[PDB]
Amino acid sequence: GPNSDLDVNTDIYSKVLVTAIYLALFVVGTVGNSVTLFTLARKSTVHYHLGSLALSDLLILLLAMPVELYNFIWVHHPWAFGDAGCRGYYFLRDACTYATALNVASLSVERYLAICHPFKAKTLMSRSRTKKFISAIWLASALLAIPMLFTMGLQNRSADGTHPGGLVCTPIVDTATVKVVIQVNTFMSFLFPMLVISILNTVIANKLTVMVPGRVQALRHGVLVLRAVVIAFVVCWLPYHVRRLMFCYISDEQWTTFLFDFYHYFYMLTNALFYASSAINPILYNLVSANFRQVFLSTLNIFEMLRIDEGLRLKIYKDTEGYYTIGIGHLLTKSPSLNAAKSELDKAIGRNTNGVITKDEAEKLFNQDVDAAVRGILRNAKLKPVYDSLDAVRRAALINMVFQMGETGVAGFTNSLRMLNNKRWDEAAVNLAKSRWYNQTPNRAKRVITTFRTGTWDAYGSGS
Amino acid sequence: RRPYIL
Repeated sequence: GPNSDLDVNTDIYSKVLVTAIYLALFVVGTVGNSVTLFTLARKSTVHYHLGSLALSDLLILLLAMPVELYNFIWVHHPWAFGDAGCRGYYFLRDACTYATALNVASLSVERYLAICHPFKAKTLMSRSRTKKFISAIWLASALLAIPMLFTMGLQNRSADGTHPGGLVCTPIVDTATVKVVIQVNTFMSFLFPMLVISILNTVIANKLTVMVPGRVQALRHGVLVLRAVVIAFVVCWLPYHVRRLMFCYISDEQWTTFLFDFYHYFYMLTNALFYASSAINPILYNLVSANFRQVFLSTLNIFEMLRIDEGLRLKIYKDTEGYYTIGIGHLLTKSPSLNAAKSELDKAIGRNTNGVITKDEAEKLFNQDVDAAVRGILRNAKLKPVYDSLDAVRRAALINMVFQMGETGVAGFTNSLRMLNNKRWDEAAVNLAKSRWYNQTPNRAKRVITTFRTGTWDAYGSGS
Repeated sequence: RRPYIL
């Protein structure tokens, strides 16, 4: 036959398996991302990025999966969508690919700022700049896909010069360009976003762990999700860009019937995983938020520690030393004047409180104070290297001290600090337990000392 | 002989 070599040899099982899979991903991903859009619409800046991500993934399924399933899984030749179809389909495939790539990446950069740079995030961001940001990543996505309009194209590969059943869509340009094009795709669609996602997520994950049983269980799944997101990206997208690079980097000299046959099976695997990304993303990225169980499934360390040690009160009290305090250990003033406090409390939040506040207002204060303590530690020579060397749990204990006594108070524990720095847990504990601190607040200090000497939550059985 | 599909 004149096209007989363009025949792809693959098990009919295999073709029936991948099809069943493909369509399974297709409903779950079309529904999930639709329902996601339906859910997000009826609801700071993450909600738009999640929606942008939802679209980009919905489009991968609707634009890429149908033609691939006809023309790449079953009927390999001929290409039944003409030359412009060939150019339009790889363009649109690539565009959505970049959109998802740039969305996932942006979404991580967005949550990096929210949690590690909340000052900027507040003043130097809004829902205007967000939509300016999102416009840019379809604008850019569409831009980056343009090469595909010129490198792809129809071609008659049949042994005879031209026979209608041997037309194929394929890179119809020299390998010096096609290798270059495919390695820009790989770099911008995978590596750049790999570095971004893998780094920032892990940085966010670590910071979030130190920040954060029932009341904070949401945030602890969020951490696991943050790490899951990276594994998900790698596994679903790495084989896809291997196959695209293998396509162009193996020379016609080295190609063999076996390799030819391998590739087309590898195609079934790689692309099935690729479509998985779009299907799971809506579920993975929306897990952390409340209403997950609800919305999709209808369609069928420092906070805890201080919450215990400082407690929570809504009226003004006098702390251990006798100073007017409110909420989660927020010292209002050292004055003995009960009015002077009320004045400073109204100033604090910005309204005539009369010495009483709401839980939201207490938790807003807390975060400002913890921010303050952590900046305190990171900006201090005597505290940064100690903190840097400690694990998530012991870091929190160091913050408990700074929250209680201040940055320059804790800098006074010159040797107890050195000992923690050098993992001499027992010696630190004994020397810490001989302090004025320990005398004033034995219960709290002993829990904090236990935390330093164990690295566990043994002290905080009362946590909720 | 090599793949034409990408």
